[PDB]
Amino acid sequence: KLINEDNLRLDGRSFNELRPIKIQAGVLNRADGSAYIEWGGNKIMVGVYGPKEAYPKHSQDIDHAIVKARYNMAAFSVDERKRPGPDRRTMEISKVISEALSSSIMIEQFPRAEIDVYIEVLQADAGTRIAGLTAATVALADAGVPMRDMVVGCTAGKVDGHMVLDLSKEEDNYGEADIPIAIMPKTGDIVLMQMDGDVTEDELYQAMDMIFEATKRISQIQREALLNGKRIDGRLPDEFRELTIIENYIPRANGSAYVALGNTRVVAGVKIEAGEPFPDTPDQGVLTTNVELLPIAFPSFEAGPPNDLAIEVSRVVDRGIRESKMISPEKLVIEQGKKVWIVFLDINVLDYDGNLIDASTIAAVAALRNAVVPASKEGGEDFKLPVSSTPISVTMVKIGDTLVCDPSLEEDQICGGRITVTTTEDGHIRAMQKGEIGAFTVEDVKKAVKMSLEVGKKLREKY
Repeated sequence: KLINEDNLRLDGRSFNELRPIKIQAGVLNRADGSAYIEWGGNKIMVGVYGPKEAYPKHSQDIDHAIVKARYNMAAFSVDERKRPGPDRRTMEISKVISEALSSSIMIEQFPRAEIDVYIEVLQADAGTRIAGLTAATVALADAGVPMRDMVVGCTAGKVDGHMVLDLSKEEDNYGEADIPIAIMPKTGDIVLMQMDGDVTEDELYQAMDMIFEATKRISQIQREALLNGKRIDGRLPDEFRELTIIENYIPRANGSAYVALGNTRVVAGVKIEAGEPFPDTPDQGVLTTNVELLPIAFPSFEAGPPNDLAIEVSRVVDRGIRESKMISPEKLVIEQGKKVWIVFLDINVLDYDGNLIDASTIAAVAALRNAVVPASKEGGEDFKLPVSSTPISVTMVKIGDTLVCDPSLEEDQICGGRITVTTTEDGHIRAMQKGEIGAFTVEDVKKAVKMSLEVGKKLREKY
């Protein structure tokens, strides 16, 4: 019925209680280093190769080594058989774990080198990315790769009003929030952080403290496993660039919006069509998001162009729309369990001048407000698509000692490390995403949360 009954969880744990965690180094013969980890229902093998010369020589870098973490899921690792090979989700995980490890590995010691980290999840519970990352640290040590700290992390979240630790798959699927965080323990700087769902500033700060406390026991399992006042433009730090929104830019779609954010220009388009719902969720419609980093937008684009970035943007934008519950996907049922409304949100980037995530969010929100779902084709009165909230994403980076928001492209590259905080008009936080190589202090993340709430308020009323 409920996930907690006696203040006791469906598997019997207290609120801040870890699942069983085991770690086992050296298990593999070929890998320079390796680690096997069991974390609740998670079984993950990690192998480490390198450092070695970078292949292909295209990707090579003369300053430092490149950390190529690859996250792969066995076909038999999830509920239903899944086709082998990467998908959008495993590439984003591979990117976000690569970036984290790039902060702890001493990449500068190995110019032109590559360090391969292979994360093979054999059976997945929830929190696989953090278990993989926690075991990668042990694998890298098992291989003798030099590091300046040992990355470790944990999840937390909200389940039936309670903040809990190390969520299960069911708590992830049906709970109110999920918050993966990895840190460098010596300093406590955050090298991985994401957040899905619905949470208050106070709840987010509590979940963080629970995670930070949890890593003390987890860092120990790792060790014993081895023992065996203005910007360059006029803008102030809280100031966005000029915006121009043009709704119904593509009248032949169901909804759309052209957005310019400074010199960053995207147009979002919404195509709503009848389709078959999920066999899991039969009384909910579908929202699928995609953001195209068109070669037209940047000179370097079609070098790389990177898809990693385009996939990351698409997920962070989708996450904000989804977790804000903007769409109200229950009102989009045509024939319960046979026909629902598929809401395609496609965003084409035509000009890139920084802050693609926020510009895309603004476009998405605006385009979803020309709602006009065509109900007249499957019966009907054409009705406006229910809009229940206004999620604003705010993206933030650190220039020197001062946090700014809406970075230009110039600011976007000067400092490694960005953080996106999406909020709704109730002052709840719905999604977060730490990006790029670089760490943030807890204070930075706290200032980020406050700044994003403040400037999102201003944003929402002005547009």
